[PDB]
Amino acid sequence: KKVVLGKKGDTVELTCTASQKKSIQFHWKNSNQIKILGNQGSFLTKGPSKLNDRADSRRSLWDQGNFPLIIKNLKIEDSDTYICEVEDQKEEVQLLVFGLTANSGQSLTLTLESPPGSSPSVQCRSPRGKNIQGGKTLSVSQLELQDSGTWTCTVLQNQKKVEFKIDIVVLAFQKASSIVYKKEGEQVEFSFPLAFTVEKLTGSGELWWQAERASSSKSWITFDLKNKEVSVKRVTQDPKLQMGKKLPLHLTLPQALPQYAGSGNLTLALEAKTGKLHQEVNLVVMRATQLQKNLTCEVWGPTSPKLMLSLKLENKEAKVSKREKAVWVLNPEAGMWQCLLSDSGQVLLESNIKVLP
Amino acid sequence: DAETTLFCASDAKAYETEKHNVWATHACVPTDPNPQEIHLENVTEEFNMWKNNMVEQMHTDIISLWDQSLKPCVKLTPLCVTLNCLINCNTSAITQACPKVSFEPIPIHYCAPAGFAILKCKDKKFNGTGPCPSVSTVQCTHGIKPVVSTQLLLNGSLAEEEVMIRSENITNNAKNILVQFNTPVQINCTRPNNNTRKSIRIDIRQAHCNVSKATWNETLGKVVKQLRKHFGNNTIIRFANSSGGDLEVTTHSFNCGGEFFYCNTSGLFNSTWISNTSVQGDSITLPCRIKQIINMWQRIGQAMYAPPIQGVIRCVSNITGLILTRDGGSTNSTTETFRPGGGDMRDNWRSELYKYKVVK
Amino acid sequence: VSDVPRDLEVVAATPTSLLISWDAPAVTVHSYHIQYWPLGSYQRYQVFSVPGSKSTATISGLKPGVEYQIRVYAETGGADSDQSMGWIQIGYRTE
Repeated sequence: KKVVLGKKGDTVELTCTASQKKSIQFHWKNSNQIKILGNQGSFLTKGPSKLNDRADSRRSLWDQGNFPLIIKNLKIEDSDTYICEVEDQKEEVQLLVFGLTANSGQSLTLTLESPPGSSPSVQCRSPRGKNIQGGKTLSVSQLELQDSGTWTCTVLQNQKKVEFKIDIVVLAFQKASSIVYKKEGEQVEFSFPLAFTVEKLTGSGELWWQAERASSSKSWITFDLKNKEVSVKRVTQDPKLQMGKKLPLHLTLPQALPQYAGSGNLTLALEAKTGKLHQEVNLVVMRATQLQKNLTCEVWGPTSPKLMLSLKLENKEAKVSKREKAVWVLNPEAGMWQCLLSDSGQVLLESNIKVLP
Repeated sequence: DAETTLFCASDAKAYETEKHNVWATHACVPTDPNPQEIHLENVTEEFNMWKNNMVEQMHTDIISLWDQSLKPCVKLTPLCVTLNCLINCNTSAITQACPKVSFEPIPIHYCAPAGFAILKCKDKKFNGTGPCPSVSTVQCTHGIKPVVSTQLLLNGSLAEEEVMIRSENITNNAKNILVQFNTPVQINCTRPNNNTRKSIRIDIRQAHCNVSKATWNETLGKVVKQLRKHFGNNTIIRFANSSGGDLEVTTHSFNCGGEFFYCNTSGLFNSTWISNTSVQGDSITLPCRIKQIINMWQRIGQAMYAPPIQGVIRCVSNITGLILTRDGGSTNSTTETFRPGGGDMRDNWRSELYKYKVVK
Repeated sequence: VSDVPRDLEVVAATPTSLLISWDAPAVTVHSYHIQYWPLGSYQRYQVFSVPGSKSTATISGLKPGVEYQIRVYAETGGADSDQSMGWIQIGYRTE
């Protein structure tokens, strides 16, 4: 009858019950007709299977009449059909066990461990919401620093599902790119997690930033790291940057503004191994608001030309859309409008405005 | 089929300090001096034996004897609280006086009450849960001793003409196989004095038993002759020791005056078998050991008794039965493993109350 | 040919201890690094090292009923640039 799923390494339980809620003779058998365990009164006698050591049952639950089967430290090789044996009728429970592991920069591979004959589908969404669908093996080719939180993989068989969580960290000074999209006034955060080996090397670094204007070829702070202690050498007057003292490199902008925009370079050198470390960083800033009649949404920073800006209420259609960096509506309609800076597939920056007149 | 109570009837003494004589005097009647066995005609009755409710009564009439005989010093027993699931399950200990009392079984007879009758098969094989034809009615069963033991059924009745095996269902390796012998295999267990050495570093806990090898091989030679009749197909009878568990199951366990002998039975089941022997070629030294912290057979929970007697502990027993399990499976490559089992005392009395049934 | 540990699994656990086993890659392993941290907070990771010849590892000092993530790296000495540092990662939870 019943079907039970399980997470690799978890503990699950196949509950069997009969009519008489007391101590009476019962046992468990697998597909191969091997005794799983036996009982002499209250005490438990061990079954001949190789899972005898790992698998177990609750002696305490004999009062209610329930005859549970417990499998601590579930392995892939446990998926099977099990039979509860009271002489009047046998209840069978079919069991499939899955497991999730991550093999192998800018790309990672995920391998899903599956039992035989299974026909499963595997969704996995990022912390930022990126929805990735796949089969037995999933490959994440292109990663950016923003997509470095906790990823959630939901595995589905025919109708029944099991949920797995796995953390993903993207190394800063590898080829992976860093980009941050903020509307004006939101504080900006940059994190540059380094590989565990380089934490004890010690070194010094700085960040240079360039805005829209060619005047600011270089700027921004300079800092020294020894042991797991981050100490700044010099800080720019215009941004009130806050860098975290603790070892994970944490850098904060109090709030995002258009002048604080443009590509930047972060360079870390270290006397230990003497290898020049570079890092690319971008910040894109949106301002969307209506002054008097006019309604305006514009974006500042280094944006690919391909992407598109639109002003639209999701109820109606886009009142104006152009491939330019600035979009403006004249004598605009009443409603809950939106400004969307967007790629082909997905939206990069969404702002929700509401006009009153 | 009735579900009544049966009054016991044993030949007591009412004068000695023997425990069973004290219990039998307060709740048992004297034995019937003139029994009558009316032989029925051409009748057939489906004598099921594993669903017999009469054995469920004897087991509850013996537990009431052990609570009047061997009072434990510390009776640690579990006790849970009705809380769904951290279930509150705290132990509840009881401290009682522990006087070393005498201990010896006495044959009792379960008799039918007023208005009911007890049937009895008389076939020399009987097969267990199969219908026989020589059904005769009686009013009281034969001599039944309340001996509590594991892996080897002690003192009791022997088979009629041939060693028969009984099991609720074969080939399912869960039900124990009761083997009844047709010849009394003796056993003597002693420790005279000579070992007053209490500890070793900061022996009285040692005893031994002997089995007549020249006599025991005959009875074992007939058991394999019957087991191969059930599996005569490239498979092989291979005995072995226990597969582990509690110390009252891994080894033999019987009692003699509060001495809870835990006899290691590995030099008795180690031999592999075929139509020929693999033992040797008189006095098989069955190493035993008196214990003090036991696991009760009358429910879950440990116990702790008083230290053993100074000396001269003798057990001139018999061996009438044998409890054997079976190890089957898909890895069974033409073999037959019969490890010693037992522990369920209901199975100890089903080997004795198989001939009867209470009918109205 | 990849040089990444495979077949990582939890052999046995206690509310305070994990005992894990993996399988060695193809190339010579100079040492295996065990990096484990609770779910979400990468920053609170703890890492230790065992020599390239041992196949299992004990992990002590764990909290009951807690999700943890376990990553095992392998570093191969014999190849300076022919091969790199790989890792396999799974998750588990103490009772």
